[PDB]
Amino acid sequence: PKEITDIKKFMKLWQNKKVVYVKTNKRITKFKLRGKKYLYTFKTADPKIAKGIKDAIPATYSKIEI
Amino acid sequence: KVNLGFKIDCSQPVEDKVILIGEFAEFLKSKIKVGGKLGNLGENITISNDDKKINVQSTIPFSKRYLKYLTKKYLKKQDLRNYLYVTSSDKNSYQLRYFN
Amino acid sequence: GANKTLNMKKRFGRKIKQNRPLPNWYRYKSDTNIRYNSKRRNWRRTKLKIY
Amino acid sequence: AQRITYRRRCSYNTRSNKVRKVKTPGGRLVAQYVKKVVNYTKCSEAGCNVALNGIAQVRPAEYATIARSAKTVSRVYGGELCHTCVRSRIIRAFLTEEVKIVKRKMIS
RNA sequence: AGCUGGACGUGGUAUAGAGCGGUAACGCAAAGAAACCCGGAGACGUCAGCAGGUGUCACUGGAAGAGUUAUCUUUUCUUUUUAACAUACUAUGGCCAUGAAAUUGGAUUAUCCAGAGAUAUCGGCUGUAUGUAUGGCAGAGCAGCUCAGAGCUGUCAGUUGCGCACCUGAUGACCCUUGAAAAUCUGGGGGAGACAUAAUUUCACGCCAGUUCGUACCCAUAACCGCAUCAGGUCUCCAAGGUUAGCAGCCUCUGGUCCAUAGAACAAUGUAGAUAAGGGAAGUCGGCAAAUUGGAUCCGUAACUUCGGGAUAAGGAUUGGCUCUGAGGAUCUCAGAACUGAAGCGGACAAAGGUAAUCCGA
RNA sequence: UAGCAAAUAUUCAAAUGAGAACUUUGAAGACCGAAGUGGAGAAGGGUUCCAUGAGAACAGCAAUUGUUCAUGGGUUACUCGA
Ligand SMILES: [Mg+2]
Ligand SMILES: [Mg+2]
Ligand SMILES: [Mg+2]
Ligand SMILES: [Mg+2]
Ligand SMILES: [Mg+2]
Ligand SMILES: [Mg+2]
Ligand SMILES: [Mg+2]
Ligand SMILES: [Mg+2]
Ligand SMILES: [Mg+2]
Ligand SMILES: [Mg+2]
Ligand SMILES: [Mg+2]
Ligand SMILES: [Mg+2]
Ligand SMILES: [Mg+2]
Ligand SMILES: [Mg+2]
Ligand SMILES: [Mg+2]
Ligand SMILES: [Mg+2]
Ligand SMILES: [Mg+2]
Ligand SMILES: [Mg+2]
Ligand SMILES: [Mg+2]
Ligand SMILES: [Mg+2]
Ligand SMILES: [Mg+2]
Ligand SMILES: [Mg+2]
Ligand SMILES: [Mg+2]
Ligand SMILES: [Mg+2]
Ligand SMILES: [Mg+2]
Ligand SMILES: [Mg+2]
Ligand SMILES: [Mg+2]
Ligand SMILES: [Mg+2]
Ligand SMILES: [Mg+2]
Ligand SMILES: [Mg+2]
Ligand SMILES: [Mg+2]
Ligand SMILES: [Mg+2]
Ligand SMILES: [Mg+2]
Ligand SMILES: [Zn+2]
Repeated sequence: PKEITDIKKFMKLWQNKKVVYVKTNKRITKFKLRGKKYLYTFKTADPKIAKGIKDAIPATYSKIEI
Repeated sequence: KVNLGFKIDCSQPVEDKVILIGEFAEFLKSKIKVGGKLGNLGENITISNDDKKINVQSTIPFSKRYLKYLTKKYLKKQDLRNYLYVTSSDKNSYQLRYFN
Repeated sequence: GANKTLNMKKRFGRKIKQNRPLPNWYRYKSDTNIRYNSKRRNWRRTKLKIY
Repeated sequence: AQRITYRRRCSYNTRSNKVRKVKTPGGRLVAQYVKKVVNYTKCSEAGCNVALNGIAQVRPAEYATIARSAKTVSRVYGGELCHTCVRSRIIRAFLTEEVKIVKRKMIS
């Protein structure tokens, strides 16, 4: 499992059978890409990055929420 | 220093005339200990009664743990314990209940 | 113990099968004297040779 | 107090058989098999025995897994020698040839 | 999640010969190659102490549950967890600069190091995690509370230990002892060959595979060997609290167990266990057996001797409880005084009886 | 008849059964006391493991119980070992 700090690489990865898993925690939110040998997590604190990334969900990738 | 408060929900027993808010109140005032004192309720600590509930407010650090303790002792004195149990209703409140 | 040869496994299996009782319907044949299987064996009282 | 169980069918305590106690998300204390430590890489020259810098100390296998960096250094003998030995080598070679030529001209 | 072997795909390194940075240690996803020759790891004794980490144990505030409640107890117990693996940082040592040290310094508990360059610099590089943070991860696990399979709440924040078991790190001591090898992974020196529409390259991400055999269960006061369900014998790992020098004994928690044919009487004789007034080996081949002694602290300690020893020699005292006082340290030991008991107090447990000669064998 | 006496220990109620000091649940009292009567292995054993059922025999008293009898069922690996 790898995690990503900078949204850019994350977006290069979800731009590269693709599905995206978003999960809510009290203080934080996480976005999760499945790829052959790695599970990519992306965490953010503030709601701005949050909504912005929710926007970022493309038609190619389907969004699952737990 | 902090503002703390805790709510003991005495609702059920009052209705059947088992608990008397009045006496539970006195009891609590008696058994509450500051720095080893049974009586110095010194102003930092405050107790209120309602028909269904009791409220404890304090500037001085306190834990509802203590409230549960005292309550239990009360219940054992009133021999109610095979009937009533105290439980945690909310973070800040402890409710009384009958089982069966 | 745990560790075994094939040979072993197979031999043990063999003796395990051979250790069944005479099938209750064989005693009803016309030409047989056999009431029971005389060759049955109990692990505790008699030991096999496997090394 | 939690007690453990070997997981390997080797109950004897051998340098290769070592175990470490790990605490799981389950709340269990589980034996996990710990690997063996290896000796750091030393310069290969005679009597030298210096610990090489900038090379990874890794169990022999993992050496196929690492990046070129850890396998090496940038000197003339990067992997095999330390600087001191390199230096002394250079110097010695140069000066020795000098004496060689000198003997040559003194012969001719 | 990782590994090895395949085989191409897409990106990217490098070159008209073959990365770039730093004075230097060295650095950075990648940066051409055969024979050939050399390496590193694998690859190693015993013991002694030091340092760190893991697990465990202890303690602190918060929350949920449970035990106690005539009296006392802001109480007593319980849960409060984090896998391999990914990235970044720190980690007992070693190096590189700069500069050289005598009124020699530095440094460890111990050694030990220095002009063959010590100490020291807002210096720098590097090596090892059973470390930290995040990912994994909470969605799992755990603890509570509801509803009639669905649901809700909390799983938080600290401190210390010559404590203990293991591991690691840096050392030290020892030998008329000096403590495997190979497979395997990898590095260096060398530059013969190969190649323009080309050639070759320890970068990423993607595609494919991993066969055969062993995996039950006992490992013992009932699954083994002792003709047996035999008081014998049979190689290992994990280990909690209290007392304590202690992994001893004694008592406990986790987990396990009450299985050893039973009932009643209570004579002799017996097997095992204890105690005997006065004397004290008179018993007996013989002090056989029993008894005495026993810890720790303080006193005191001969002849003899191979000067190491003898040596707990011999011997003499003290030991509880309670209330105070002083001293040793970081950003748990030691000593004093007073009071109080049927003068008891290593209260169980644990735990030498001495001395003087003779003979052997060092 | 000798004898069934080592390894501290059992007791109460219910249930099941023709039958219970010896089986199962619960309630008490004790033991091993993490150098274990605990949790797992190697050697050795080879199905003794699991479930259901049970007449005799065996489990040196007993048994409704079993390491016993009968019937069925259990041992999955690129990373553990060979
Ligand atoms: Mg995978
Ligand atoms: Mg309840
Ligand atoms: Mg075998
Ligand atoms: Mg036998
Ligand atoms: Mg035999
Ligand atoms: Mg591959
Ligand atoms: Mg050594
Ligand atoms: Mg607490
Ligand atoms: Mg350093
Ligand atoms: Mg949850
Ligand atoms: Mg230590
Ligand atoms: Mg050991
Ligand atoms: Mg040596
Ligand atoms: Mg080369
Ligand atoms: Mg035996
Ligand atoms: Mg009797
Ligand atoms: Mg006498
Ligand atoms: Mg006398
Ligand atoms: Mg006398
Ligand atoms: Mg004697
Ligand atoms: Mg002396
Ligand atoms: Mg003395
Ligand atoms: Mg003497
Ligand atoms: Mg005294
Ligand atoms: Mg004193
Ligand atoms: Mg006195
Ligand atoms: Mg005494
Ligand atoms: Mg004597
Ligand atoms: Mg002798
Ligand atoms: Mg007898
Ligand atoms: Mg037993
Ligand atoms: Mg056992
Ligand atoms: Mg077992
Ligand atoms: Zn060297």
